[PDB]
Amino acid sequence: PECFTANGADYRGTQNWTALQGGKPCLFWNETFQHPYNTLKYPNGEGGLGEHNYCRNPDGDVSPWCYVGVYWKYCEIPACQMPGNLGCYKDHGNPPPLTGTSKTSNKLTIQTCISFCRSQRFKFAGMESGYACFCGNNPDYWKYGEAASTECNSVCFGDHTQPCGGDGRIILFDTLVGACGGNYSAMSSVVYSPDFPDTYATGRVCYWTIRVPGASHIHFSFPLFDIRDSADMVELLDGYTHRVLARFHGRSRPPLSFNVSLDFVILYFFSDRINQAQGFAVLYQAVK
Amino acid sequence: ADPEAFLLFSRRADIRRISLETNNNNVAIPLTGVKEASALDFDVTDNRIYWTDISLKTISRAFMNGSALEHVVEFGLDYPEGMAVDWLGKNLYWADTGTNRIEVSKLDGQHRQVLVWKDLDSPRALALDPAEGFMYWTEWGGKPKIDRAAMDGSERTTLVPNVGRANGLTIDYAKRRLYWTDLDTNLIESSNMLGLNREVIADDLPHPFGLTQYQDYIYWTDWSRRSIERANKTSGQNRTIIQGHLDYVMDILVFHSSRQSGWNECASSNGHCSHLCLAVPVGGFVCGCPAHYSLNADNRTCSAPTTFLLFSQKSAINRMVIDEQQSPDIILPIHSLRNVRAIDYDPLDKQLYWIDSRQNMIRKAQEDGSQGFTVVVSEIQPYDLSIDIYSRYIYWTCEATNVINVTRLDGRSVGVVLKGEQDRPRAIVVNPEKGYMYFTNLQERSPKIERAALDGTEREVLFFSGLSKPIALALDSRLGKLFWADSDLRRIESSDLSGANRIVLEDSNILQPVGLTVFENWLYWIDKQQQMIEKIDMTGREGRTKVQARIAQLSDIHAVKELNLQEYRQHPCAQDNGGCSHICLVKGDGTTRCSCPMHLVLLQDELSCGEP
Amino acid sequence: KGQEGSVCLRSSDCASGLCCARHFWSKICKPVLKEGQVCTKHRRKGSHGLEIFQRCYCGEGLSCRIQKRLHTCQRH
Ligand SMILES: [Ca+2]
Repeated sequence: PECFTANGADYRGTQNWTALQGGKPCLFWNETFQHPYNTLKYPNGEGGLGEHNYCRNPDGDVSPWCYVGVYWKYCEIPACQMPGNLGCYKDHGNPPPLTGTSKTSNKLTIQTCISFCRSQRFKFAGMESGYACFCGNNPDYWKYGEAASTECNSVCFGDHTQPCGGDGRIILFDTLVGACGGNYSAMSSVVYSPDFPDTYATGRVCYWTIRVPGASHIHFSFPLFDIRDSADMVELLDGYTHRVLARFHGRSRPPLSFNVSLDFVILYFFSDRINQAQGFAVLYQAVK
Repeated sequence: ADPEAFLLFSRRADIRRISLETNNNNVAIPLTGVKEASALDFDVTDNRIYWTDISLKTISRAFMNGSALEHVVEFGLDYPEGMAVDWLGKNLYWADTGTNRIEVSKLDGQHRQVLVWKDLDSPRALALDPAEGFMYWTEWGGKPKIDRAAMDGSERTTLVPNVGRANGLTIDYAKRRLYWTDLDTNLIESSNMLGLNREVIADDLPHPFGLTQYQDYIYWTDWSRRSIERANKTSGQNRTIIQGHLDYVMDILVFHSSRQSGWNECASSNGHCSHLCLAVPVGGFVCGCPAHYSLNADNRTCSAPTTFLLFSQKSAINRMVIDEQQSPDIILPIHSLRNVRAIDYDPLDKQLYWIDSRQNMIRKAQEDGSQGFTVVVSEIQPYDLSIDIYSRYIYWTCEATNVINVTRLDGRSVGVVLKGEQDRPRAIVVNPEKGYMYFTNLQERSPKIERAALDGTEREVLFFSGLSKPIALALDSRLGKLFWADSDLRRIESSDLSGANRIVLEDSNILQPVGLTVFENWLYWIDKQQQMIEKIDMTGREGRTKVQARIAQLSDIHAVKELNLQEYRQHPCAQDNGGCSHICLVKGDGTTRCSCPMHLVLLQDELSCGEP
Repeated sequence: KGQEGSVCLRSSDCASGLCCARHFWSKICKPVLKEGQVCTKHRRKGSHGLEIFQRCYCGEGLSCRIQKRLHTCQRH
């Protein structure tokens, strides 16, 4: 996966088309001087801009895009889909994809819908039209069919940097995403900060149990790591002994990746009472 | 005024004030229960601020200190996105995109009148000019435009057609120019007071929304940049951001005395007008009246609508007229209305009566809304009522005790006129001109319509077959016709007051009738599930006509004719109740008796009533 | 099902000649645009997200093209 954010802000891939089928070719960021975003405004490669025409998201909108009175289009990138984001699916009405429960909120985000569905004990959470949340334990949320991720690009009413479905189009999320704690038993999965994809709240103390019976070692990587303060810190603990393996805070970034020869690791997170940030996304990969 | 001009702006949950300086103090106005504030105006003379709430569906006001929080308008509003204060005449103008009406009332709220209703398609912003007597508004239809009219809703005309969704319409009174933001093209344009000499002030703006002006600057709000900015009004340069980090700023305004300057005849003694004083460009002003009221020949005083038709929903009682200009139906502003079941009107005192189904009481109030009074309370469960206008009584049916109980308008009870073990009176309509009453007796297995005298004597079953749910009754005293509607059988039938000549008027494309009333030579009725007011010609000249549609939860409908006071007093129970203590009956030969309820008996006076 | 002005979530909730578009911070059934009527066309990309007064799409066999500045529904 090339994205671990809700809107592909960290996308640095090689797709230079608005869609792989029936799309339009993107313009180069080093020759879009008519427009706001280009290489002259942003030297040092800020926001992933450079001498290329690959899709990017520098402005902080709901999805990656490129220039092409239509002078831009959203990029339908298959790889750019954050682990946890199960996909954009259709909603033809009665019954809905997720049948558990539902609410409406004028301050809705991806997390606030997830936190609502997690609070009612539902595994899946789905946002529609920017403001309508839906919850359920339904295995057939795909019943009406999968839609293109560009069709689920209506802004969340609380946060304009996030996608929250569309007109008869539901973006789904596993309720483990942004939960203050949880158990992980898959070969490979991602663990986000609390309240992701919103900014993590102050005074959080959350811990996630990664345990893969049979794994010789686990390959931890940090595709996203935006922790503000030194008092804020992400810790990896040995599951058996509870010994602190590593400490990562604002003034101590993690590597690209590192191996831990264990089948049982406890990721911890501690948030202070000063400043908030986007958070993190720890992709682990067990090896047998 | 000597205080410096300060900037007010609405922002969803709260309204805040700031100075003209960059990054100066920012304080919220201490208001309570504000959910979604949109439009914004003020009154410097009263030291008051006015705003519209699209979540509450209201137009409120309060002082700068936060005290005197009161809802000025809170009925018949869907999306009041535009609003403005007539400071000279002391009136409150507003525009509603959902209902498609430009309305006006006093600043406190009373005497509401619709100025523009025909040919409106979502009027958004609103800018008044009571010194000159013009009002200007932006329109967000299929073809958006900026129209102009006189402040009495006269002389309507399109000022600039070729424009997008214009917002923040504001008048530069010193140099005589109109300014507005455009949401489609994202620019601030300017033109003179006739919509010519059109110039673009600022084109390179991301999302300019709210707008106002003062001295030699324009102040606008931006959704993209999240800021309140200003610039030179003519040039569009000398640009400075006043405030930042402001999410979803709706409207912006300059609070100063020089903004509300000028003068007209309405500022002096309200132009001697009885209700409303409306400024005009040619002739100074003109005296307006409330909705439906007729302005008298003297061009000052008003009289309430002579003839009108009342129809009630679950949570409101409406009023409509039969005008050539299809004048729009209004919601009567009664605060006491929660769950109405039936309605009836007293044309002598001009007051509205209804049955609250939840609270179980017969309440009273005039069309204004004031002079509220409960006449019957508790067990008692009123179903339907019918007012004897001559004897000053209400004949109503109780679902609890199963009786036709009669009560005075003031409150005190007359007595029960009809009771039985197996009897269940439900629908009720009186005919005191002839001296009879008509009611649906829904007995178990066998429903039936019955006639009786107003004391409960001379009972007889008019119809006992071809019935299932006799739900609503209505009669015409002039032509001598009785009408009833059936819910289950899905039809409206008719006959004479005697019972002969039973004919089915309509029995197709009807689902659930719940009310009947006669207006001139037309039988108006209401359908709950279809959600339509429809009518048919009783003579049979003209066809079936649909009056209105999309009216949810229709309960009861009632026509009101103007009371002929001379012809009223020809009725012998009109004056002194015919000398009777309780019921005043009319004989077949036009002479009056005096009768009593069940529990009383007529005495040797043949007037008073005593117990057996 | 939903009438013009009634609260909706999806366009399926509304009637035949209506679509579900956002007004302020809730969606209501608005009518679909016919030939000649003004349609939405976003200049900036962020203005799509900031739009709280959404118009419906142009009808069957209509495209949101420029007038001959604003855009109107015109045939192909
Ligand atoms: Ca913190």
